Amino acid sequence: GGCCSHPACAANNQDYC
Repeated sequence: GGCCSHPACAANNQDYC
Protein backbone atom coordinates (compact mmCIF):
# COMPACT_ATOMS: atom_id res chain seq x y z
CA GLY A 1 0.00 0.00 0.00
CA GLY A 2 2.29 2.66 -1.25
CA CYS A 3 2.63 4.70 -4.37
CA CYS A 4 6.39 5.19 -4.05
CA SER A 5 6.71 1.42 -3.95
CA HIS A 6 5.85 1.44 -7.64
CA PRO A 7 8.19 3.46 -9.95
CA ALA A 8 5.26 4.08 -12.32
CA CYS A 9 3.05 5.40 -9.54
CA ALA A 10 5.88 7.50 -8.10
CA ALA A 11 6.35 9.37 -11.36
CA ASN A 12 2.61 9.87 -11.61
CA ASN A 13 2.36 11.17 -8.08
CA GLN A 14 5.14 13.66 -7.76
CA ASP A 15 3.70 15.21 -4.61
CA TYR A 16 3.71 11.85 -3.03
CA CYS A 17 6.98 10.59 -4.41
